[PDB]
Parts: sequence; C-alpha cells; structure tokens
Amino acid sequence: QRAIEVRTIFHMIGDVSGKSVLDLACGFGFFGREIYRRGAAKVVGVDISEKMIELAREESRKYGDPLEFHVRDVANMEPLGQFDLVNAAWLFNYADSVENLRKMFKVVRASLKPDGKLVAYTVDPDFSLAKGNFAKYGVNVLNERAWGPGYRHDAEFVPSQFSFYRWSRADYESAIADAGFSHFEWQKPLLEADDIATHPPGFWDVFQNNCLQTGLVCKP
Ligand SMILES: Nc1ncnc2c1ncn2[C@@H]1O[C@H](CSCC[C@H](N)C(=O)O)[C@@H](O)[C@H]1O
Repeated sequence: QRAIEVRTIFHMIGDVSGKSVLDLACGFGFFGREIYRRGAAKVVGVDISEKMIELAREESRKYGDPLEFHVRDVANMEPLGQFDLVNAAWLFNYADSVENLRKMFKVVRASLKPDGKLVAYTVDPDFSLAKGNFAKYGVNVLNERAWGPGYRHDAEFVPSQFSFYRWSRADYESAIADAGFSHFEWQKPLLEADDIATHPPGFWDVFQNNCLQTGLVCKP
C-alpha cells in the first residue's frame, strides 16, 4: 500500500549513487536500507525508539548491509555530521509543538552539506478529517482535536495505533525559512495513470481531494 509514497520519495531523492545519507525517524530502516540498495555510499539511520533501532539492527544483520543506527531524539539530537541527503519519512508530524518542529528543521540544516538537500514526507497541512478518512489507503484517522496552533490526530494502521500532529503550512514554512533553507517546495504525491487503471473507478478520489500525505524538498 506504500507504492505511491515510495515512488514520490525516490522521485524527490533522485540518483543516490555515491551519496552519504541520514535517514531520520527511520523505524526499522525501510528507506535508508533501500537507498543503500540503490547505490548510496553510506547510510546512517536515527530513531527515538530503542525497540525500533533494535529491529533496524537485526534487519541489517539479516541481509548483511552496512547501515549504522542511532537512538536519538531528532528534536534534541547530538550532531552526527553532514550528509549529502537527509531523508525524513514521517518525522515532522511527530513534533509535538511548533517550537519542536522548528528545532527539528534546525537539526536537519545542521546535518546537511552546503549542496545537500532534505527530502521529507509528512502530513499535508490541508488535510481535514471531515473531507474523508484515509483508512481506505492504509491509515485510519480516528479523530482531530485542536492543539494550540495546530491539530492532534489519533490514528491506526489497518491494527497498530499511533498519534501525530498536523501543523499549518505557514508554521512549516516559517520553520523552514528560520532554520536557514533558502529553497523549499511542496510535492504532491505521485499518483499515476497506472494506479488509477488498476483500482475501481473513483477509488483515489479522497486521496486526491483530501490527501493525508505530502512530500517536501528543502535546500540550503
Ligand atoms: N523525535 C523523534 N526523533 C526521532 N524519531 C522519532 C521521533 N518521533 C517519532 N520518531 C519515530 O518516527 C517513526 C515514524 S514511522 C516512519 C518509519 C520509517 N521512516 C518508514 O517510513 O518506514 C517511528 O519509528 C518513531 O519511533
């Protein structure tokens, strides 16, 4: 069910050959490991969860890849160096305040070579629970509650549960600018004609009219 998401992130990333890559909020390492498979020179993954990093390391042992993992809170992260690429699939929606969203963007900037780039996948600020739930596409959004200047959502995968935050487009763009990224662009998920042809008609209507997801590319 992650086909669109994978396609969009690797579209944003482009050619990884010979690059150094920091995969933030890496989970068991899905994106970092695939980025290595596609030719990256070196991949480091970071996650706040000790359990997730324990699985990430077990996965790297099982296929013998050279990924290195760290247990760190990205918002409050010990410096790890500078990379050609920072990948952040489902990092920023875990920032629990606008202040912590802004700190995460500053950490990413400090982690980038001058010619590097951030590729991110996060919650679309324009998502509105009343316009259509996302359960049909893999994420059952259970509720939507005002949380300071943003919104908090409880959700679950179709049944592992989790909670995340939907900050406004203006707050994301201020965090980006104030962290020192001189260029950014929002990327619509890459729903393609083949996806439409292989699903019942109108299956993707809510995905198009009320997408939970968005891509984001930022450059110093
Ligand atoms: N402050 C923080 N710093 C680092 N990781 C965090 C974090 N808050 C949440 N996470 C991690 O973010 C992950 C979101 S799930 C995304 C996992 C992976 N990038 C993938 O797409 O497959 C979880 O594994 C969670 O432990």
